[PDB]
Formats: sequence, C-alpha cells, structure tokens
Amino acid sequence: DKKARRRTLRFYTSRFKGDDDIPYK
Amino acid sequence: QKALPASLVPQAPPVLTSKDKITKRMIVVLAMASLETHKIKYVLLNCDDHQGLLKKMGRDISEARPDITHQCLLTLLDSPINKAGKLQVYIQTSRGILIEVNPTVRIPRTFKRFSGLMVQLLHKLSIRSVNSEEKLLKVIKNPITDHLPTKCRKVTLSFDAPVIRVQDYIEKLDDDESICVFVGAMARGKDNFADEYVDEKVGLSNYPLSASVACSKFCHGAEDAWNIL
Amino acid sequence: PVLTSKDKITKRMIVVLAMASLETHKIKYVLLNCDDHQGLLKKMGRDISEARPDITHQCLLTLLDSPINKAGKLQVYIQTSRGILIEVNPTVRIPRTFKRFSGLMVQLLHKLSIRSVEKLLKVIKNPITDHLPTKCRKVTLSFDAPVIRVQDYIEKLDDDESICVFVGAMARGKDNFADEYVDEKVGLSNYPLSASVACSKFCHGAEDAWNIL
Amino acid sequence: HDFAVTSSTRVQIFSSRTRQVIKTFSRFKDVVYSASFRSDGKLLCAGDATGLVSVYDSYNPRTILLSINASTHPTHVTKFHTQDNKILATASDDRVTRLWDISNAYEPQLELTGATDYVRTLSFIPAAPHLVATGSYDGLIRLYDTRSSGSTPIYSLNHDQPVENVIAVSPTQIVSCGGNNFKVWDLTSNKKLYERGNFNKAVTC
Amino acid sequence: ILLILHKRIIPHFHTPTKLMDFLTDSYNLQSSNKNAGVVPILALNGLFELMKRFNLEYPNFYMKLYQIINPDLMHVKYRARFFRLMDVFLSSTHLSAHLVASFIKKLARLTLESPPSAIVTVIPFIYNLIRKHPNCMIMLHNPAFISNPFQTPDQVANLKTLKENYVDPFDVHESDPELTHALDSSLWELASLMEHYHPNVATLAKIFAQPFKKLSYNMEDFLDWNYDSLLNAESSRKLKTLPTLEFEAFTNVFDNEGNVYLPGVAW
Amino acid sequence: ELEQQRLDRMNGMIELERGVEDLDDGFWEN
Amino acid sequence: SLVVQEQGSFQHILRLLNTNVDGNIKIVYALTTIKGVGRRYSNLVCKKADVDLHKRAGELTQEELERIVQIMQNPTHYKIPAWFLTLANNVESKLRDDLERLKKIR
Amino acid sequence: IIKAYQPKLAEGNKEKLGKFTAVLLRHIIFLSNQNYLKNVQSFKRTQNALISILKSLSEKYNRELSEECRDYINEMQARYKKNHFDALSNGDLVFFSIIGILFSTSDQYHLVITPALILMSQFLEQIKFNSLKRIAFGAVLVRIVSQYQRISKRYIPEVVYFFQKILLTFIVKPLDFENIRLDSYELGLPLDVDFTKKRSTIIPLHTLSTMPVDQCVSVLLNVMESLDATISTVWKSLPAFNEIILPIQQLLSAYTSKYSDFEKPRNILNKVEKLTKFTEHIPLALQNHKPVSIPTHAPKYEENFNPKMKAQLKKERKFTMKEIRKDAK
Repeated sequence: DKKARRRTLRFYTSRFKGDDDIPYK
Repeated sequence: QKALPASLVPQAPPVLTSKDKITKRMIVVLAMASLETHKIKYVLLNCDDHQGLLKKMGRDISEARPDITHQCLLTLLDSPINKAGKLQVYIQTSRGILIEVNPTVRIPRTFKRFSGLMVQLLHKLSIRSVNSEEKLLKVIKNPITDHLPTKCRKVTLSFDAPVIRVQDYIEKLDDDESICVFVGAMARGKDNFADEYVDEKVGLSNYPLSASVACSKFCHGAEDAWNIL
Repeated sequence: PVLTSKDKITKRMIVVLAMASLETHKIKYVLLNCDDHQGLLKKMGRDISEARPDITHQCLLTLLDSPINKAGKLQVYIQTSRGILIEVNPTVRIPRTFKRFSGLMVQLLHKLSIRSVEKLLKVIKNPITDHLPTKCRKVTLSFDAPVIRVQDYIEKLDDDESICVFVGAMARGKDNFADEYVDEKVGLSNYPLSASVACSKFCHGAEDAWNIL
Repeated sequence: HDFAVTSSTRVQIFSSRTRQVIKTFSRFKDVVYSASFRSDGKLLCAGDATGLVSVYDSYNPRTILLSINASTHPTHVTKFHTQDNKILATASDDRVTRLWDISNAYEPQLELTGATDYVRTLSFIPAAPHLVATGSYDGLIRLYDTRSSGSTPIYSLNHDQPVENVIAVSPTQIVSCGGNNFKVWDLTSNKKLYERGNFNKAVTC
Repeated sequence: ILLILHKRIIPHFHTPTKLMDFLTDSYNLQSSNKNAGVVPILALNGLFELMKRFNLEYPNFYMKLYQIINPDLMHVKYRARFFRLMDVFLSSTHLSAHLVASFIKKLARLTLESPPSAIVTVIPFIYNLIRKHPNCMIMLHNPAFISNPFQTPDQVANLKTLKENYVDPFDVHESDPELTHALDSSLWELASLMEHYHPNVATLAKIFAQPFKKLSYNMEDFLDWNYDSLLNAESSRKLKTLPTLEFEAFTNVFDNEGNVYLPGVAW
Repeated sequence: ELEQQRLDRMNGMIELERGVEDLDDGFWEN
Repeated sequence: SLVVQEQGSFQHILRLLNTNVDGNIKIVYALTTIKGVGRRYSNLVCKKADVDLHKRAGELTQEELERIVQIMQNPTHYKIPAWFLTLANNVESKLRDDLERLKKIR
Repeated sequence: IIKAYQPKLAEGNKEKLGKFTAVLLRHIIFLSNQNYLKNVQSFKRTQNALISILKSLSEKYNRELSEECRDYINEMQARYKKNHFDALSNGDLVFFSIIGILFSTSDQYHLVITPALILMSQFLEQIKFNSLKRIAFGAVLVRIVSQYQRISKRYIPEVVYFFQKILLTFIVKPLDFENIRLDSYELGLPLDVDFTKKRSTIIPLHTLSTMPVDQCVSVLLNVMESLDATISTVWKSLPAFNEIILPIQQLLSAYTSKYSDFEKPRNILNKVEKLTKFTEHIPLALQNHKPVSIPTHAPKYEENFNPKMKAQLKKERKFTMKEIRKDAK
C-alpha cells in the first residue's frame, strides 16, 4: 500500500541584521 | 472572538516609495548636502582631503563636508523606524540635486566606501542592487513637493525657533497626513534653505544640536508616538 | 558641573563602550583599520572583521553630542578589546572626521592621556567597577533579552542611584562581554540596533525621563 | 436562462438550447465557490478561497467591474440580494457575513456576526428584503433584520446538525437542509412544521 | 483475514458488497477480551474500501471514530495503518472546526502517555490538520492573553482578571466530537513534548513555536517508526561526535543495604 | 569551564561545536 | 460530511524533475521554469499529455503529471521531431602595430 | 595489568590498555551476572573497586570504552529481540548504571546515553511486567532513567505509562480505569496488608533472581518514591502538569480509599494538590513571533568607477578608422 502512495506523494512534495557589513568583494 | 489570520508568519511591511502618497510616513530632507565630484579620478570632494582644489574651484571648503550627510543617513537608515518601513529619506544637495534613498539600502559604514558610492550616483543617476532587483538610490526631478505626500506637514530645524516636544507634536497631529522634517546637513548657515516649502519652523532643544543627533532624536519621537518600538 | 569618576553621589547616565577595537600598529604607530590595514592585521593574526574603530567613533559622536551630555549628566567609558579602560571627560570634543580621530588615539594609547593647555581622555586602571558610582544599576543591550521601554525603566528606577549601559561596539559577537559586572541584560527593541543607534536610543529616554530637554 | 457552474478555478456558462459552454471565466486564481446572478442577470458574483469576491458582467468575462476583498479567509457564499440590486451579501470562513454595496467597495454596509462556526448558507426571504437568513455549521440558523442596527440575530433556529444550505421556499416558509434531513420552518410560528429524513447521506443542496 | 481483506480479498470477489455485514459487525465489535479490542481498527480499512467503491455508508461514522481513538491505539502495532486512513477522513472539506478540534485535543492528550514512535507520528499529523483548518490556531495560542508593553495599566489589570478566571473547558468523557469544547481549550500537551528526552523528537515538537511556513509533511516519512529503527538510525548517524565524561565522581554506583550514584538501589 | 561547557551541552552544543538541529537533517527522511 | 474529491486538492507547490514548480502558475509557464523546457516545448509536452492548457499547475492529477514526466524523458519514443530538440587578440596587436606605423608616417 | 603495561613502558601499550578498558567493562558486567548472594560483601569489595579502575581507564580510553559500550547496547537489543525479558539480566541493569557513572547522562545527544536511554524506555514499555521479578526490574530501570535527567529533567512518556500500569496492578480492575492496559490481574495486593510496618524499600539485585506480600509491598513502596520524586522535579515544570497527573491522582485516590492507613499516597496527593493550586493553568501563546524588518540589500558599485576584447577592437578601429580619412582628405 505504501509503495503505491509513496509514488503518489513524491509529486506532492517540494537579510542583513544590526551591524552586518555588506558582502566584501 | 475574531478568527486569526490564516498565516501568522511575520511578513515585511511594504517598502515605502514616492509613488505612494496615502500611507502615513515620516519624511526627512537632508538639505544643503555637500556632495560634489571632480576629476583629479573623480572623488567626492572633501573638506579636508581636497583643500587646494576647492580653492581653485573657488568654493569655500567649510561647506564641503559630506561626512555630516553620511552620519545622518547612518543613524537615520539604522533607526528602528526605517527597519519598520515607515520612513523614507530625501537628500537635497547644495548644488540643487535631489536624491532618493530607498529604505531598503544598506550603505557602507566606512566613509571611504561611502564616497565611492556618492560619486557614482551623481554620474549614473542611479544605483542598482547586488542581486539586481531594485534601484536603491535614484536622482530625481525637482521640486521635492511633487514627490512629497499629497497631505503633509513640513517643518525645519531652527535653533532660534521655540522648543517643542516631538512626541507631543506628532501625537497632536493627524493620521491621514504625513510629516516632513528638513534637516540642515551644512555645518553652518542660515536656516532658510527650505523656508519656501516649509509652513513653520520648530526647535527641539535649547542647546545646539548636530544634524545627525537632531534627526535621531526625532525618529525616536515618532517611534514612541507611533508605538513602533 | 563636569561629572567625574571621583564623584559618585550624583545621578548620571554611564555608557560603557565595550569590546572597542582600538589598537596602534607600527610598520610609525597608526590606528589599525579594517580597510586601510588588511595585510598588516593578517600578519598580526587578528581577524579583520572585528577591526572597526569607526563604530566606536560614531558612538562617541552621538553620545558626546547628545543633549544629556550638554546637561552634564553623562560620562562615557571605553573598554578596549585589548583590555584598556579609557575615561572620556564629558567636556572633550573629538574630531568629526575619522582620520583626525584616529590621530588622537595613537597619542592617547602611547601617552596614556590627553591634555589641553583636566585630562580630556585618560587611560584608567581596571576593573571598571571601582570608577562606577557606589549605588548604580547595570545593564547590557541584548537582542535576545526582552524588549523594554527605556523611559519606563529610568522612571521606575530610583533617583539617588545611577544607571550603566554596556554598549558593545564590536560588529558581531556574543553578548557576554560585561556579564561579569552586569546584573541583568535588557532588550531595547525587537529589531536589530546598531551601537550608535542604540546608545542614541538610550540617551533620549534619559532626556525624556529626567526632562533634560 | 443560461446556467452557471462553479468548478475548480473557473466558472462556465452553458447555453440552454445548445447545452454547451458559451462563456468560460478563468481569471479566478484559487478555487471558485459561487456563480450567483443578480435578479436582472446582467451581473454575476463569485467567491474565491483567497476571500476576494469578484463581480463580472455576464457574457463579458474580461472586465472586472467590482473587486472586493471581503476577508483573508475563504468566501464560500456570494449572493445578490433579490429585492435590492445594489447590495451584495458575502459570507466567509471568518464567520461574519458582510453585506456589501456596489457603490461602497471599501467598507461593508453591514457586517452580520454571531456565528461560532463556518457560515456557508445565505438566504433572502421573499417579501422581506430586510430579513436575512444565515445557517452555520453550528447547527443554528440565524435571522437578521437589516433595518435594525444588525450584527445580532433576531432569533436562532436549531437544526442540531451542520447546515449545508438554507432555502426560502415561500415568504413565511423556509426549508433548511442540513445533515441527513431537511426541515421546513415557519417564521410566524418560529418552529419547524415538517421534516423528512428519507435521505441517507447528508443533504447538501 | 481483516489485515488482507482490503487488498487480497475484495478485488477478487464477484460481489464484494456481501462482506459489509461482516465488516460492520467487525467495526462494531465490543468484547471483554482485550485482544479483540483491536478489531475495529483492522475492520475499518476494509469497510472504507467498500464505502469508496459503491457509495456505501456507515452511520455516525465520525462519532464512532472519535470513540475508537484511545491510549491502546498508540501502542498497537497497527497504529500506522490507522493514521493513514485518518489522513483521508480528516482531509474532508465539510468538517467543522469543533469536529476537527476534538480530534486534535484528544490526540494531544494521548501523546502525553504515548511511545515516541507514536509521538513522531502525531506531531506531523497534527500540523497537517491545523494547517488544513486555519480557525484552530486558538488551541495553539489565543491572542487575547498576550501581554503588550504598551498596554495601559487598566488593560494590565483586566488581563490579570482574565488569567485568574480561566478554566479548561475540554471534556474528555464526551463521545460527540462536536460538543467537547476543545476549540476553547489549548494544547498544553504539545508544549510538554518540547521537553521530550529524545532530541530529535523534541525538535519536532519545537516546530509549533516556529512560523508555519511549511505547507505539509509526508506522513509516510513518519508513520512506520519503531524503536529498533530509532536504534538502527542512531548507530547510522551521518555526524559523529566525541564522547564526553562526567567530572562528578561517585564512590559507589549502588546504595548500601560517601557518594552514591543510585540511592534506593542496592546490590 | 567544565560547567560552562556543561550548560552548553545541555543546550545543544555538540562536539564533533555544532548543534543538535544539524543532526536533525534527513534523519526522518531515511 | 465525508467528501473526498478524486481529482485532489489544489496544490500551491509541486516537485517535477527535481525542480519546484509553483502550482499557482499555468501549466505551460510553470513548466517553462524547468531547465531545458521553454514555452513552446512546454506547450508541445502539454498537448501530447492530453492536458488542457487552461488548467493551473496546482490542480494536476497524479496520472497526467506522470505522463508529462514520461513525455519529457522519452521524446523520441513519442515522436517528438528531431529539429525541435586569441585570434582576436592577434588582430588587436596587428591593429596596434598599424596604428604605430601610422604615427610613424607623421 | 595496568601497571605492567603503562604507555611509557613500551610503544603499543596505549592500545593494549584501551582494549583492556573494553575487557574490564565486560568483566564488571560479567561478575554481576554470576551469583554472589553467598559473599555479597566480597563481591561488593571487588565490584566497586573494578568500577573505580574503569573510571581511571575511561578518563584516557574513552573511545575504546564508548565503542564497547555501544556494542553491548546492540547485543542487548539483539538478545531482547529473541528472548525478550529472558535476555535481561542483573548485569544489564548494572551496565546502564555504570554508563551513568562514566558518561555525561544529561545531554541532548550523546553516543552512549541516547542509545542507553531509549533501550530502557523500550524495556519500560513492551516488557509486560506481569511478574514481581519483572516489576522490580522496571523499578530499577525507572531510577536509572530518572537520574540521567537529574539535571536535564526532560520528559519520558514511558515513565508515565510504566507508573500507571504498575500502580493499577496492585489494586486489581476497580472498573473505573479502562484506559490503562494491564498485563496481570493476579498481582493485586491483599487487603490484610498492614501498610504501617517499616518495610525496607531498597530492592537488592540478587533478590531479583530468587523472586511474598512484603516483597510485593517493598517493590510497590520504591515505585511511589520514584513517582513522588519525579513529580517534584520534572512533571511540575512541564506545562501539561495537570493532564499528566490526573490519571495518577485518580490511582493515588484508590490507595487512600482502600488503604486508609497507607500514608504515602496521601502525602503525594496532598503535594499534588499544592502544585496544581500554585500553577496558573493559562492558555499558552507560542505563535507570537517578532516582527520582521523590511528587506535590506547591499549596493552594487565599482570601488573606482571608470567614466569584451572584441568590443575594444571595435572602438580602437573607430579611432584608427576615423584618423584615416583626414590624411586621405
């Protein structure tokens, strides 16, 4: 039973803060 | 008794923009900003770094300090009101150039990098994000008023003016309208830069206040007034 | 009257700028900086992330320029990350530009004091507690701690006492620098706050609480 | 007399003579919950899971004539008032059956409350435009007067089982089908005259 | 027979409708033999297949279903089969908040005295239900009792009176899932599970304090867990950590008949 | 120090200083 | 009280070919997000799946989605047409040399 | 052996001693399995001493000890798979106790504790506990697990389940507790039990193999003392304390009504009433989340702005192109 619905559910499934500096480059 | 919102996850409040005029917001105009570029490489003209060149330009170096402008936006941008998205920032350069500062921006803290940003904004007219999704800083068309909200109160910072409690001033004021504060980033000068647009001028403290200090005091005043926290 | 560490009876706002990244490096001694000195700090073995004396610079500007300082009710102390305690005289006026600001501290750290012809800046002996007032309340800024109204906090608090706020000027780090001296940590806003913003947030509440105006 | 069907995210209008779809309304984004026409038939209103209620011109899919966000919760029932055209009634999972107006799209004319469970049935009594009948999954059918301040039922009728649809058969008789039986109620007597329970599953419509 | 009835028996019969009276009697079996108390659990699966295939009905289905939920359910080896059917039944779009609320509160009550394997099943099972029916956030939290710093002193006084006068209205003995008043209660039981001894289980319980960003969770990733799988899983840990010690020292592990590790236990 | 290390391990500091939440990635998925 | 729809509930999100496709968007333009799948290729796949294009990506029933997977993974089997599926630096140096010679002329 | 093979004496002694650390643990467990009722004192003077030596060995040979400890846990599980309770022995109880001595019990995750705890929770549940020997085995198990959480104080559902069946087992049903699944109805205590004599609550390990009423009572008394201790420490802290203790309260009420002289349930019941009175049973609120800020995005800029190679070729062409006409003209 689960092997059947295991197939089915597979389709079903799928910020700077405070003093943080901008990314240096 | 009421049913709850379907999704309780905290969602960022909308980023305020000049196009929207209805929403209540705190505007601040950093007037008389000294942001100037000149080829040596174009460098944001500084009061101390470039004294001879500004002498050659004939402009007094005393009013050539973009650091005051930088400090104001730092405390202004990092204020809770900005992070809460009820504050948008306007800058009027002394030459006559009006700049939009998107509330989303995060400027560099170091002044040297900040000068790097300012020279570019003057040349490209705009600044784009690292991820290329929104234009953070944009120069725009004068006068300010068309960008200002349709219903709005205007005030300037005058030391000579009577001292008023900002919390009281905002509390006594209406809700549909909006508040503009005109802060003079200039080190020294007569407080008539925004006399033509303002309707009344107010003071905050008996003692002299810096531009960076004064705006920080006000944003607190709205935040306590507005229950921003 | 200019408040001083010697006087303890008077009620005042104390602000402790903890974890201050103030260091002098000679290749001549100059203040170490994140951007100006990267390779030199790498040779020293110290991570460049916590190498911002400007964050300490901005905090002094808002603190010193605050109206409460103009009311002579505020004194500032700086705890350098190296372990150096600096008393900031309320009368001092530090330069606004960061370059000149860096030029002062190399003199201070080497000369151990700055004189005008009272010591405007003076290096003092640790612990910080002895300099503090005899009856004094201590708090740190903690994002994790509950958010409080600074105004209500000062209002509910006694008058003969004094209140200490330990502000961490360091960019990113655990808020345990002042855990030894402090008796509780308080949140100021639900949201992040920069050190300059936070101490600016505190001073206004003291201004509103005591009606300094 | 073309009939409208609410299915999936679309509403389809079928020609009576041709017995085939003539208009397909696919602008609706989430599940669609209603296709009721006004008395004239020139308008038709519909509900969506997002809670937004949209009004379209019948036989003109394209134009959104009036778009109202009743609530954050789903709006399952949207019915034009039979006697009065301008007022449109909306029921939502918020358990408040707001009465909206075409002119006033920003605030309901009235917001009927008092339901402790989902309200999925809304009926207007003929000859009594002021009277509004609501049936919730509480098993209670609530009667309201719009002439009064409203927001509180005139009285409640107990069905004892979740109410799936309430229909006013005649001006004094209202038939309520809920659970496994349907019962006819007379407002003058305020009691059920008759009840038939031949059905075995729960009566729905 | 009942275990294989739904799959290996019904599809091969010519007229499977004949089995219902056997199944309904099975689904309605009540006996003094405890080992026969599991019969409705097994009979439920076959009954649902017949109802689905020919549009057949069982009276007061949910009320009977509310009765079957009991502590014994959490310990039977057939728990996983039952919940799978529960997902289908409680996915119905004509379920009232009160009806769902009762299944919620009773299950949370049962999780207090449940194996972690059952708890691992319930915690995602409940998140799906609460997500499906948004009105039931009251039971996780009711905004009326939250304290705001800005609230005036009178509001503080009023809030204090509200806290004093609260009483849990949920009844455990009512067999009608619509009347239990669960919706007015709260799920204190799930909060206790946050302190579950097993770390991974506690993290699952911690999800309720977190924003409900995720749409749903796969039940079949959660249903067939046994302790032995927990034993096999911990040994087959992706991350390996250094063992640690106890600096505290005990002179004697067991109590006699200086420092005793196990007072109340002696050799 | 053992006590401050101790309270961290009470709170999820696991010494390979990771966290228990790291251990909780893919545990149920397989 | 017990209603179960055979087709299934609306899906806000789906996973197809190791890619999260928003069930909200229409099928063609939800699948165009798939790497290597364009608007027209997605249209071709949808039509071969006998899947109505007006449908949203959320509603899809299991069998048709599996069919779509089979179509994408096995195009030739279902008769998808085949057609649907330093020197510059040297020239720069030469231009520079010509420029230098040109300066030499003057 | 340790002195003869210290690490400094020769290379390779560390592995030998580390292997010896695993060997010593099995011997400590092995001796407990052997009968020792004859010379309990001599066993006590060997048993604790060997544990002390392992404590020294563990301090340096942890990895060797931890590996062996995990192996025994797997072996214990395998034996439980085929023999069920018959696999369980005195040394098994001892083994869990030694892990507590040598390893940090109150951790969110540990290599040996986390397996060890869940093994005992297993023994707390599927074991039918239909014999006084088995009930006593569980009573020891309850004490071990309760102490592993002496600092964490985490919640173990099995302890709740274990108490209810054991508590009800000794009153057998009263017809008011159908929610608790009993595995024996013949262990109900007689009414004639005095419940005022000072009966020793300590359960010796060796008595377990030998294993009437006083033994039933002695086993029963220890269980409540574990129950009473857990209420004060763990369950009191839990938000659902009232729901946890209600079934226990009903069972404890049965003792007082049936055995008025029996004081232990009344003391627990009086205490339980005190805890419920003070605890303010208020609806929890956990979805109150801090507001989230507006997005913040860094600016994109060149550090030194300027007012691919094929493109430059085109511009240099134009400049070179442009000059040519002027000469040609």
